[PDB]
Amino acid sequence: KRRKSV
Amino acid sequence: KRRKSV
Amino acid sequence: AMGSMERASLIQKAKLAEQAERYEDMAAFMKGAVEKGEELSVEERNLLSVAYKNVVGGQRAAWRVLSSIEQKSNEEGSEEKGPEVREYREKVETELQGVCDTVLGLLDSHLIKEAGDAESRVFYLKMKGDYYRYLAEVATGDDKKRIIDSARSAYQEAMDISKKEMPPTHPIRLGLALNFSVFHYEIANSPEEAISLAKTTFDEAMADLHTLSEDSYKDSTLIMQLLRDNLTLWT
Amino acid sequence: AMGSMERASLIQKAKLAEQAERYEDMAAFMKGAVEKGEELSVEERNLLSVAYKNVVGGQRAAWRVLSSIEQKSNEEGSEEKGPEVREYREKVETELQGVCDTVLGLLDSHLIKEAGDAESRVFYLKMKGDYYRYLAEVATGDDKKRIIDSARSAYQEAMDISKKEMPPTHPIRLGLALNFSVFHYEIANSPEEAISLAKTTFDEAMADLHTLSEDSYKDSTLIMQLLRDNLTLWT
Ligand SMILES: COC[C@@]1(O)CC[C@@H]2/C1=C\[C@@]1(C)CCC(C(C)C)=C1[C@@H](O)[C@H](O)[C@@H]2C
Ligand SMILES: COC[C@@]1(O)CC[C@@H]2/C1=C\[C@@]1(C)CCC(C(C)C)=C1[C@@H](O)[C@H](O)[C@@H]2C
Ligand SMILES: [Mg+2]
Ligand SMILES: [Mg+2]
Ligand SMILES: [Mg+2]
Ligand SMILES: [Mg+2]
Repeated sequence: KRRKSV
Repeated sequence: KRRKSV
Repeated sequence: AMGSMERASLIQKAKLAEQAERYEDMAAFMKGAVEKGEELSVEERNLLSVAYKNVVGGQRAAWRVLSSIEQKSNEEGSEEKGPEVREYREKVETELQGVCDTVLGLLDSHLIKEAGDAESRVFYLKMKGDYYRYLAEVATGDDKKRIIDSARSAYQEAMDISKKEMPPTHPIRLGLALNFSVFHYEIANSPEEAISLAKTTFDEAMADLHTLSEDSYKDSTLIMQLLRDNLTLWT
Repeated sequence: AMGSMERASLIQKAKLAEQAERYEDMAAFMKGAVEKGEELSVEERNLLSVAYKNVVGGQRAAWRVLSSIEQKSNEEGSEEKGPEVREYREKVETELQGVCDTVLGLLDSHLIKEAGDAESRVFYLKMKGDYYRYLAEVATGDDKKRIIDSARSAYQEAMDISKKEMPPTHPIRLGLALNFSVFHYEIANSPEEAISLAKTTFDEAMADLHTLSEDSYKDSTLIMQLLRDNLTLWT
């Protein structure tokens, strides 16, 4: 589970 | 469903 | 380069390249459109950001694969395999830096300076922070602190304008906060600040959801869920 | 171009590029290795085929997206949107043709002529048929029949050697038959021949599975399942 960016 | 090639 | 194609044709082509998942082409078409010198519309700024985010996201994922190999080759008991892993990680790194530099150049010549509305100015400053952050992910030398500080300064200016000029539920504000929080967590060694920022942002957005239409609600809750995914991962 | 890098370094890099899903780099590293002029090992021929199959598979999928858009733009009641869709489909088409031409050139200079063992000769001729077939997927003019016939002739020579020199379960034989059957079905307008070839190939392989080790069995049954998937789709 990789941290989210947008 | 697309036909298979390899 | 794309100098002889009409701006509208470049835009039309960028949309076709996106449909075709041809993100390098999409980015080059958008670069040509920016280079026409006119400001970008909302939809056009989105296309520009999507194109480069995909290109650089492919390069970053490859760099991480190669970095991890290179690190394993440097552990005790690993056979020397020669310079190839390092050389090829460097090659991918250099290409990734060149893409960051291209985007940063477009922002500096002359997207940011002509962006007067909050929604445009914050968008481009968030991009500036994001591409300095990708440079920081690979930085290892003399300039690393300054690259980190450039990412910080850009995100901070975007935070300050977004706080003053945009509602707490605005997707640009939420995405900016999400990314600045990631910057804090993994670039600036400030996991507390990253957590605090994601929490405060999520909570302030929750409290303003009541003002929104169904479509705006869906837009904002989508990025809020990304803030929550990080908080869940980090706490 | 890759002329100054050692052949083994090119091979090592191609394997790293595959791990990193950098298939364009992988293909260029393999092209450089072929250009060193030494024959390829089994594993190296596999790398060469994987690299280009992925590159061209990305271009073909994009071309199909763009082709379908272009066709919809040409139906009754569609707004004229100008030349952009056609131009951009042409651009992707030209790049795809250039990749086919590069591979066909590597095969002709001088992979095929130096390949003496059945496993190498059939492999490269199957590649020759596959890349002429990708050229045929986009061909619309004077040369289309000749391009189709080039694909046919290459597959046929590979079929003839494979029948004589390889067991019916050999993965190369099975993959060759799978692709030549696709060629018949969708390029040469011979769905009966495509079906007949996939069926006969599958059945002859079934009958020889008993000779195989567990690992060889798994290898052969995997491609046999592809023959079955096509027969299921086409019947
Ligand atoms: C520069 O920052 C760009 C961005 O990260 C800030 C938030 C988000 C951005 C990118 C993108 C164009 C891609 C992902 C989304 C989604 C959330 C679909 C969008 C838009 O649809 C949003 O309205 C919004 C502009
Ligand atoms: C030129 O034709 C190449 C090919 O289509 C002929 C059959 C198959 C080929 C490609 C590839 C390298 C990629 C997919 C597979 C799989 C079936 C895993 C392999 C090998 O592992 C097989 O042993 C075998 C050589
Ligand atoms: Mg050892
Ligand atoms: Mg302005
Ligand atoms: Mg109309
Ligand atoms: Mg030989």
